[PDB]
Parts: sequence; structure tokens; C-alpha cells
Amino acid sequence: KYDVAIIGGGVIGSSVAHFLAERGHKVAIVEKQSIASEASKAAAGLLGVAYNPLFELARESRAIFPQLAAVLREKTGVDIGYEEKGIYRIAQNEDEKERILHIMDWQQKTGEDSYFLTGDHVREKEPYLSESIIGAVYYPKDGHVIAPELTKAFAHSAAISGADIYEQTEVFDIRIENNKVTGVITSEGIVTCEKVVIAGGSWSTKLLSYFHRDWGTYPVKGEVVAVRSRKQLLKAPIFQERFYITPKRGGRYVIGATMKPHTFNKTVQPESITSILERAYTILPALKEAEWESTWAGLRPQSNHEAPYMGEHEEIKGLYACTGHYRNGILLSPISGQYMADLIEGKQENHLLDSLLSRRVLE
Amino acid sequence: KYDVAIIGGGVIGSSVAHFLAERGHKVAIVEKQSIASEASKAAAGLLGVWDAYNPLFELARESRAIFPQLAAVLREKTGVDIGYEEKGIYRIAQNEDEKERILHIMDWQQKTGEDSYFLTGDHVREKEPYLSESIIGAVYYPKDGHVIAPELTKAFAHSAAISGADIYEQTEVFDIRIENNKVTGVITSEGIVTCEKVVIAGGSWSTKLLSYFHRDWGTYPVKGEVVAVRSRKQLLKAPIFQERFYITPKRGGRYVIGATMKPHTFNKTVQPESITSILERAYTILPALKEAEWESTWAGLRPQSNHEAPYMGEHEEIKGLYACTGHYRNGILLSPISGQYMADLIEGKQENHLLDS
Ligand SMILES: Cc1cc2nc3c(=O)[nH]c(=O)nc-3n(C[C@H](O)[C@H](O)[C@H](O)COP(=O)(O)OP(=O)(O)OC[C@H]3O[C@@H](n4cnc5c(N)ncnc54)[C@H](O)[C@@H]3O)c2cc1C
Ligand SMILES: Cc1cc2nc3c(=O)[nH]c(=O)nc-3n(C[C@H](O)[C@H](O)[C@H](O)COP(=O)(O)OP(=O)(O)OC[C@H]3O[C@@H](n4cnc5c(N)ncnc54)[C@H](O)[C@@H]3O)c2cc1C
Repeated sequence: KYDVAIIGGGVIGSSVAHFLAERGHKVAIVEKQSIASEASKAAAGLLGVAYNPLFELARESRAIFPQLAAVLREKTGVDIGYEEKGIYRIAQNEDEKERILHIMDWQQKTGEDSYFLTGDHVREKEPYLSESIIGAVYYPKDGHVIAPELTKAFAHSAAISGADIYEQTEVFDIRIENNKVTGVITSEGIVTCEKVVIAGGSWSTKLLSYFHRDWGTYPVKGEVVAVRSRKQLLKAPIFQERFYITPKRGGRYVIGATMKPHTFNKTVQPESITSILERAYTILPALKEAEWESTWAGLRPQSNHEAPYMGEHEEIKGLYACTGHYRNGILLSPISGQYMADLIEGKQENHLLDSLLSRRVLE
Repeated sequence: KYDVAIIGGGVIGSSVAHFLAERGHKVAIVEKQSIASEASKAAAGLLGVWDAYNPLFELARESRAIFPQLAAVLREKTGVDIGYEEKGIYRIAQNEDEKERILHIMDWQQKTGEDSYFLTGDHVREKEPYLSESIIGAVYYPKDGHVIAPELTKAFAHSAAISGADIYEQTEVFDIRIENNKVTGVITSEGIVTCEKVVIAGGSWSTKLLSYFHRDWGTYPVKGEVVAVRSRKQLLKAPIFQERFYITPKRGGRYVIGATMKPHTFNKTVQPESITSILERAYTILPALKEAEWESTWAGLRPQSNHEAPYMGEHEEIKGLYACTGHYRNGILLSPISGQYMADLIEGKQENHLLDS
């Protein structure tokens, strides 16, 4: 008999598990496979990168990462790979240069420090980078983490604090008896609880029907490649119109990512492998003579409302939702967990439904 | 040309690589397979758990003092966390005979002996509630701990690569090139690697190369089989030790249990009887393991020396030939000082004692 059962053991559900259990709530994670089985183990873990109410949530989440990391390491033994060596936006042609200069110029007015670099000035800092790069924007405060490690950290933190983790357990439905959540119906039987959180990434749609038929998430498949190198090829991640090359602990380079909407398919097509690597060669040619390590596919949970659903059901008491983070669920995992636990404890109002899901279209 | 070529990409070779490169030396590492692919990936990473005047004793003491701040240094430099944990280790007893020998180790080991104390079976179960009713008591060592050996090994080696070392994985050293009684390089499977110094750190395979010291010298593998299970429950905060057998928790709900001892074999398969015996012994110490989740099993070749002690030092007659292999069951614990000693010795800031005693 739990305070909250959490449906899904990705970063988002594990983050929620962490913050609740930390505050003495008896919590259960129910996950149909394993912790970090899906988007959260496929993600490149980049933090930061137009305006909107997410930008501010992101900024708030971003700032939690330094202390969160230290805490998690100390408590669980897992280091999440938090790194802050900055991130480059690169440009290889003039359209791209201007696109980047314009982003920077609106960004700068918000207080975020960033410097425009010349191709030669980039190459002083990152010498393996292509002669084709003509400029770039450097953000010294950006960084990244190891998505699966952060995920695993949250979940074991939760367990240490008393959370029960049920892997290989699928939630078919929520048990609402008198317009109240009384439990959850799983493949391994009933789990009694007083509150539920839907954190089912790309699979949340059916359970989101309790809120509304049109509420939902769908998978946007992304394929990525990883290579190893004995050279110091990149110090910091490089970005180019969503495409990225990122270092990780241990001389690993992670490179992606394709976009294939509305499929749960986790195979990798050759063409994607070829397309990804050829693009990487124009940025960073030495990757030709690196060591192939792996390739994989992950399922970004797009929102039907183009913003994650984070909130309490207005009628059915104890029924919560927290999914649809799409491309920024690693970045936002800390703010999401913190918020959800505040909301579950009555410490915050149910205002993030309103704020994130309505967009004024006219006027 | 390199100031030093290091033969072996284990924790020992990679320590030496770290400490050296960190002092502006140009180092190559030459490794048959890949970094940390033998004993150093297989090890349980326990620290500290010899007679009192054995120098390894002073060395082990110094190794343990370098470890905390080294862990920070490697993390912040390479981004690799070595799993340094200092929550202690319990030497358990299940017989009254064991209790005696344990109390005996404690009493006559108080060489400022890590402020260790006796706990009753009941007081241990307070501290660790899944441990067996069968344990009478144990000696808790508060300043005892453990690392993740494969991780420490990787840290060290990336540390050196960041400091300019060239890692030649997938490269076997056949022989050491000696022209005019000085070392000019190392003859490998790929090409010739030109260096002014070499360090034999080839663990259990060092024997042929050690013959340039004395045909009497050599190392050999002592096979060890280990089992790893995963768990959602909190079965242990700190490792338990018992006459070489150990149950150790690792970050991420993992529990590695071992180990077996099969001497004079390089063979890396695991015999079912070893799994059967390790697990059955484990069940008496921590019954919940019955319903944990099986993860994996493996073997590693502990590098025993012909002389039952590491070879660490410089060749008296041959200019620039060094050795540092054969740490048997303490290779992880001594990787920091083995590295620091070896680099101090190459820079002529340390005398050549260990080769004598
Ligand atoms: C290629 C790629 C690169 C990315 N890069 C970045 C990046 O650089 N920065 C960034 O912030 N984000 C990135 N992301 C996004 C990030 O992966 C997601 O936004 C985030 O992982 C979503 O986490 P989640 O827990 O909601 O989803 P998931 O990790 O998919 O978790 C959902 C979990 O719920 C479980 N589940 C579903 N239904 C049920 C049920 N009925 N019962 C029980 N369990 C259930 C599933 O097993 C799954 O484990 C990237 C994604 C991809 C694919
Ligand atoms: C089961 C087990 C548990 C253990 N537990 C502990 C513990 O709890 N605490 C502890 O302190 N220690 C422990 N050890 C000991 C520790 O594993 C070793 O002492 C440690 O590996 C250090 O050895 P090394 O680096 O010399 O050996 P290795 O890791 O074997 O390194 C030797 C390297 O040299 C390479 N090599 C060999 N020949 C050549 C050549 N011609 N050219 C190039 N490369 C070559 C090999 O490929 C190998 O990678 C344990 C060992 C085992 C097996």
C-alpha cells in the first residue's frame, strides 16, 4: 500500500521517485522492462539548446544539476557524468552563420553569456574540427550528463530511501473506485496506492485518456552512432542544426541523430548510419579512423500538445501526469521531479497544465 | 621516440603511465588486447583486507592515503569515477573458532590498526539486517574500503592520454631492443616502438621479459572465478570478508561474490562447481541472494610471482630496464604507490630497495 505508484522507470519517473522518496513518501516504480530501457538510455544528455515558458523551466532545471550530481554520487555511488565545458554551435556556410548570429543576439538579452567565435578561433580551442567551419557560438555555461547514469542514479536513490522498484511489470490500467485512485492494474497483479503518476514516455497515450482522448504522446525514433578514439578529438560537444557530436567519459564520441516520427521501431537502417557518419566527417574528419563501437535507436516522447503534461487531474483525485518532454526530458528531469513532488505535497498549485499546454494563436 | 614504453595496460601499467605522463614524460602504453582486459577488470577492488616488517605493509599504508584525493583528481581530470567507497569492511565469523582467530587478528594487529573494533552478531544485524543469524560477530574496519578496479584502470590510462600518452592497444611486445647495453625500444607485433626506458607490467604474462633480470624470476596466473547478482533490496552497505571469501556491494544494486583459486592456468572459462560452491557459501552469509537476479560470472588470472612477491625496481647492469609486475591479490590496493614508486625511481628520486627485500 503506497503513497504514489509511478508508471514508468525512465528518467522522468525515476526523477519523480527520487524527490518524493527523499521527502519520506512510500513510492513504487512500475516499469514494463527495466530502469532506463527506452528514451532515457538513448539520449545524448545535452543540457541547454526560440523563447517560451519552457526556456525558464529549463533555466531553473539547468541550475539544479551541479548540486544534484554531488548528492547522487554521495548517496548511490553512481556518478552521472555531469560536465560543464561549454557547447559550440557551428556553421560551415553563411546562411548558417547568420542563423546562429540571430539566435545568439536574442539569447544575449536574457542574461545568458555566449561569445561568437571565428573558424580559426574555434580551431585554436578544438583543433580536430574541420577547416570548413567559418564561425560558431560558444556557450561556456552549457554542459551534459550521461542520461542512463542519471536515470539509474535517481532510481537507486529512491530505492535507498525506501522506494520499491517493480521491473518487468506492465500497467494495463489505473483502478479508480469512487472517483479516487485506489491502485494500479499490472501484469503481475494489483498494486495498491493512493496516488498515481503517469511517466510512460512514448507509451503514455492510453493512460492519458482519463484526462482527455486527445491528450497523448507518440514516439519520434532517433538513431545514433558511437565511436571510441585514443585521441583528444573534442573537449566539448558541438551542435549543428540539431545534429551533434559529443564526447563522453572514456574516449567515447556519440553522434546523432535522425528523426523518424510515429514508429516504435528500434532497429537501425544502414542509410541512417551512412547519413550520420558522412555528416560527422564534414565537421570532424578524424572520426574516419576512430573505432566503431555501437549504434542504437531511441524513442523520443513527443507530446500531442507540443509540451509535456505535468499536473493533477481536476476531478479524479491522486491522478497525476508527467510525460511528453520530447527532446528535452534529460535537461528538464530535475525541475520535473521537484515540481511533481511539490504538487503532490500541496506545496505548489496545478498551474503547469495551464502554462505549458495553452498557446494564444491570435490577437 | 618515447621517454618510456610501458608493457602492460593493466592497473599497474596504467598507474605508472599516469604518474609519469603527469610529470611531463612522453609515455607509450603497449597492450596485447585492450586496457584493463585481464586481472584488473576481474578484481573485486578491495583495499587492505603480510608480517609487520614486510615493506609492502608501509607501501599498502601509503597507497590507501593517496587514494581519496587521487579519486577526486581522476574524476575531475578524466570524468571517470573510480567508485572509491570508504564505508568499512566486516571480517565475519560463523564458528566460535573463527571468532577467536578474528579477535586474534584484531588484538595483535593494532599497529595503529585502522581503529577497528569487535561487534556482536546481534549488533552487526542492527547495522546490516540481511546478514545471517549464523554470524556470531566480526571485526569492523571503519577506514577500510574498495574501488571499481576496471574503472580505476581506465581512469589512470585516460589521465595519461590526456597528458599526451599514446595507447597502443592490440599490440604484443615480443622482445626489448637492447643496443650497446642500453634500451632503444620494444619489438612488437605492429612495428618497432622507439623508447629510452621500458617497464615490464605484463601481469601473469611477464615471465619471458623478466628473464632479462634472472631466469629464476617469473610470474604465473592463479585463476579466480567470481559471480555477480543484482538486487532491488539493500542487502549490504559495506563488503563482508571471511578467510579470502567476499561479498561486496557495488554502485547500482550489484553484488559481486568470490573468489575461487586455481593455480597455474590461464584458462578463463568458469566451472559450474565453482558457481555452485561460491553461491552456496554466499547463501549461509546472506540468504536473500537466493532471490536476487543472476547477472554474470567470470574468471581472472591473479599474477603470482615465482618469489611470492612483486618485482619492482631497476636492472642494475642494463640501462633503463624496469619491472613492476606480480602483485598477486593486492594489485588494486598497490596501484597508486606502485605507480608513484615507479615514477620516483625512473626520475632518480627513489633508491632501489624492493628488489633487495
Ligand atoms: C536520440 C535521442 C537523443 C536525445 N538527446 C537528448 C539530449 O541531448 N538532451 C535531452 O534533454 N534529451 C534528449 N533526449 C530525450 C530524452 O530521451 C527524453 O525526452 C526522456 O528520456 C523522456 O524520459 P521518459 O522517462 O519520459 O521516457 P522513457 O525513458 O521512454 O521512459 C518511459 C518508461 O515508461 C515505461 N512504460 C511505458 N508504459 C508503461 C506501462 N504501461 N507500465 C509500466 N511501464 C511503462 C517504459 O518501459 C519506459 O522505460 C533524446 C532522445 C533521443 C531518442
Ligand atoms: C578474482 C580476483 C579478485 C581480486 N581482488 C582483488 C582485491 O579485492 N583487491 C586487490 O587489491 N586486488 C585484487 N586482485 C588483484 C588484481 O586483480 C591484480 O593484482 C591487478 O590486476 C594488477 O595486475 P596487473 O595490472 O599487473 O595485471 P593485468 O591486469 O593482468 O595486467 C597485465 C596486462 O599486461 C598485458 N600484457 C601481457 N603481456 C603483454 C605483452 N607482451 N605486450 C603487451 N601487453 C601485455 C595483458 O594483456 C594485461 O592487460 C584480484 C584479482 C582477481 C583475479
